Amino acid sequence: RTTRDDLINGNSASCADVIFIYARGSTETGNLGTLGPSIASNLESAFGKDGVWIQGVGGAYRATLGDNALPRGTSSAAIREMLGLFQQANTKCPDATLIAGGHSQGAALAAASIEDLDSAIRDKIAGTVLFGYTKNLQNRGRIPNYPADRTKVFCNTGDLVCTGSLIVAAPHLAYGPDARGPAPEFLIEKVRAVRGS
Repeated sequence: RTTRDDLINGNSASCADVIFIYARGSTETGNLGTLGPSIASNLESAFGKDGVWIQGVGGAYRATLGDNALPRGTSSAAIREMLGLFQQANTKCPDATLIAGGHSQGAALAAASIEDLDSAIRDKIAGTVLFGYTKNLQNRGRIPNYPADRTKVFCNTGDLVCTGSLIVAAPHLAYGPDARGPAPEFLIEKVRAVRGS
């Protein structure tokens, strides 16, 4: 299932304990793309289906390849869309622990959104995973205004976008194993560090 709108569709009277907001890569389908579904099923296994809400960044985020060249690595409209989702999560489910992630253009989108977010909401994101982070070199492997201990970057050797380029090479399409294992492992660990059991 490449489309998940658990936060938008979810009942505020029965909020999940964990809300995961994910931005897909360039030209990918639905709002989860290629890696999102793998991360989602593993999160569901850990917290249960009613324990976690999976929400992809859709709407105005069209994941247009050309937008990788814009100043922030994505469009202003897309940043507005993701910011809106974090805000919706914060108002709809005040007590939920948030987690985020993004691949390729979506990783730049996640970094830009998190950087602009009001600190009170940003501080609720227990962990963020970034694959093929297009702003990896420029941001020195960090997300501005966000702690390094809550951030995990997956940048393959040979994935040119991780070294300051916008060229798409084979390693950029090889994050499958990370999405199936270490990425969700990191997210679950970070949620448990603050929520306990």
